[PDB]
Amino acid sequence: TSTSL
Amino acid sequence: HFLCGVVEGFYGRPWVMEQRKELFRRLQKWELNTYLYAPKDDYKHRMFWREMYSVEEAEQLMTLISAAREYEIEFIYAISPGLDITFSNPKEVSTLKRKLDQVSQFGCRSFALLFDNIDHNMCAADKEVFSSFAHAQVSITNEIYQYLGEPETFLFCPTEYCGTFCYPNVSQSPYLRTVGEKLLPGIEVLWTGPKVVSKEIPVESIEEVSKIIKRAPVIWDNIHANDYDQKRLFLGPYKGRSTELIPRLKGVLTNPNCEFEANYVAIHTLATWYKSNLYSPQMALKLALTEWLQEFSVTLEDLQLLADLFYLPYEHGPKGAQMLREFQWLRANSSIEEWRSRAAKFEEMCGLVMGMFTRLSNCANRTILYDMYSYVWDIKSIMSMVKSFVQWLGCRSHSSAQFLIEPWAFRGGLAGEFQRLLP
Amino acid sequence: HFLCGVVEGFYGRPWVMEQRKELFRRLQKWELNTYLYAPKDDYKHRMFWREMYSVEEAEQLMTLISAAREYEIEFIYAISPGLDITFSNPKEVSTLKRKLDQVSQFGCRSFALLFDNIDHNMCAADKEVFSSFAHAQVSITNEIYQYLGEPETFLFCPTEYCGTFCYPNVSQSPYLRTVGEKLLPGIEVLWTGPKVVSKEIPVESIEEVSKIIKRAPVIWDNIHANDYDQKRLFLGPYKGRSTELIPRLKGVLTNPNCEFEANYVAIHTLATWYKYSPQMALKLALTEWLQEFGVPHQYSVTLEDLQLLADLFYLPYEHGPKGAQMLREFQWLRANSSVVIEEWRSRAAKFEEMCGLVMGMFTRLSNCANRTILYDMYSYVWDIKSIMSMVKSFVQWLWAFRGGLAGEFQRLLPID
Ligand SMILES: *[C@@H]1O[C@H](CO)[C@@H](O)[C@H](O)[C@H]1NC(C)=O
Ligand SMILES: *[C@@H]1O[C@H](CO)[C@@H](O)[C@H](O)[C@H]1NC(C)=O
Repeated sequence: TSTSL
Repeated sequence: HFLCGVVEGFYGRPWVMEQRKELFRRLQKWELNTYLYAPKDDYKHRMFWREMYSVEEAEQLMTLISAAREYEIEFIYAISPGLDITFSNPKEVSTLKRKLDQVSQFGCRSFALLFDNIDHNMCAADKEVFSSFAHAQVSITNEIYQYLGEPETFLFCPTEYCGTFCYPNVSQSPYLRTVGEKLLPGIEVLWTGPKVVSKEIPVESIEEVSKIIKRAPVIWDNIHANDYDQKRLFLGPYKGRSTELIPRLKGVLTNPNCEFEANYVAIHTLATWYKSNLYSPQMALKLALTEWLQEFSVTLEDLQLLADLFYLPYEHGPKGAQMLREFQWLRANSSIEEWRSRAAKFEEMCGLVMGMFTRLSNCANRTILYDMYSYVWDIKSIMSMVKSFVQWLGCRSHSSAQFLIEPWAFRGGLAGEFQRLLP
Repeated sequence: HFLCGVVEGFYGRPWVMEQRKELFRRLQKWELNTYLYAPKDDYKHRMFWREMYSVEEAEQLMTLISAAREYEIEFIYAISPGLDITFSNPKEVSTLKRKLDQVSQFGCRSFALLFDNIDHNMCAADKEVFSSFAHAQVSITNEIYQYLGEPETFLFCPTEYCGTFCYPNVSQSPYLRTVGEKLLPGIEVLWTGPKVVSKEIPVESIEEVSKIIKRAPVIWDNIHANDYDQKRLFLGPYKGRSTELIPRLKGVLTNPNCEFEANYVAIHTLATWYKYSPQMALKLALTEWLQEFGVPHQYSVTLEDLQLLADLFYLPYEHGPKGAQMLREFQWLRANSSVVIEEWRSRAAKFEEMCGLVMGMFTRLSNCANRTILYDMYSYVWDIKSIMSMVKSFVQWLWAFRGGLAGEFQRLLPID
């Protein structure tokens, strides 16, 4: 995953 | 009109206007056509996407879009509402247009909507008006596409944007199925390879993708991206991408190292392979490094070594890999007499790294030094500890003084300590 | 008077002019007085030290020195020539004076000569003219002192600038004895303590060093310096220096993190010490810092977060309590993974919430309005965030090219 939240 | 160049699309300190001018001037020297503005942590691009540019921010963007035309680089402006947009609510839709309107009036003809890396489900409100998640995005992407008078280039980055990320596979994915069929023929689709950071892009994988997307997709290429590992930098050649791909793709935009001046080799080698439609990585590199050397006191050998020490996310260079085998051999076979012989030549290979650091630091192009400083410093001090260790292993038949006689002996801070506990 | 402030004295990217001016505002605000301009990789300071400032550089530098005076901060200009300078050659010596003069006409009235981290021995030409190494430096320092009209602040920095660097020990050192005896009564001597990065600077060590250089030293403090490790940042309080060092010293000048904005705790608390409990000074410093992080203005980050940041990136010999604690808890879990009584499930839970708080810290920090501060700390906060994520999920299970090449050698060294 590259990122989030 | 096939799209090739840079996306400034990483997490972190974004580039400043002056760096992006020099970027345009470079894209032109080497015949690339495009620049996608999408830096994750320029707050108005993503975190506060609804907010309009202030007065002085506007002055900047316009002067930017200018120098783009002045160099005839095409400038695509991205926006990322993914995090918290409500797709069904019309005030939400309208703020997006008002924002896209503001930038349209800066001189901007080309646009993009990105939807990478968002929580995959919706709000209570959205799950009514819309069947699936993929429905919502395409509805807004289309709607927007219309509004802007259906612009010349216009990209869409899907939530599922690489092979790994497709549920359950590429071929029979509800999300991917929906996009190919519903999203407008004039809208391009960004794709990143089999993985987020693809080692290689098989021609069969992209042919495969073109299946479900119903288009030749645009590659967001993460080959030289370094935003995900503090210690890592990528001065290797554009590689693992078959020359045979140019026919089958609408474009490739390279998402490169955060450190601007490190990106010479990454963009050059992209540019040489843009031509040629085999193509040779080993040779493109040799070309880039000789041309690069003109900017900097440092020898070509130094740069050859430097690129070898920071090569590619799956591959070290020749000199770097060789140093690794050599130290691996030496550490393994302790105690007829090839060891002393090889430890001597290894202690010399280390000295050539110290040498490369000395010459870089005495050099005249300080913008280049500073961008890479902390990377070269790290490698030099590590080799210097490695060299000093090999000596210790060797001067050991006549001593049993243990390997410590200062906190740059115990590295990494807290993060380092947590890491050494994982397998 | 006693010198307390900052030395910009590290390897790497030097601070820019718009940053240094901001430094000046804050030194004044916090009632500190001095700024030692020594940035190792700002060429013309060390590397091309002979070369004089251009038309445009001259304008930039002057504007800066103006701002020092405007803010009642003493500006000391340092030069590090001892790399390849020939001591006896008058071409060099006259090239030094001419360099110094030029900044003098920039408005500058205080100076330093730095001889740190340079080969112990001279060329034959100078092996002739001067008796020992010490003798050579003393001789030239003294001259440039008089040449400039013996000014109010003049600093000299030894090659044996710390305890461990002294031959063979501090008290009986050839080099220190020659500096102490023969360097002019009016010049001050820089000193970093027991080690390059001194964990403590105890009183007796200062009595020991003062005796052989026959003056009170100026501490060049590296407690917060971070130029020597890519993954390290120090946001803990000034610690390990007794306030009874003050009577025994001419100054403390702190050589702080490379990322400008990360120096808020490090400078605030040094000030606090200058007027002591490290824990209380951190609380004072973090509380004031919090105000610099906003939410951006919109026409459509908590104190507990800062404390978690500081604890995670604390001091070079010690983690902050929250940091140390998570590290403790993870070690206990990792040890008793065999046990799947189950107090473990109860503890894995509170650990996962601790990990949770690291993510939360990063998310909020990334929304804040002050992007100068965010950018300066980005890659550090990102790194701790990625690792705690992997630690969280590995804890629940109960990167091969990570660090690149450097990382791969580092895992083969055994000191790791
Ligand atoms: C995911 O990862 C890359 C590399 O870390 C990051 O630069 C990029 O912004 C994210 N999104 C896409 C489409 O690559
Ligand atoms: C030696 O060490 C510090 C920390 O690496 C470095 O910044 C400084 O320039 C050098 N000199 C002195 C006097 O500390």
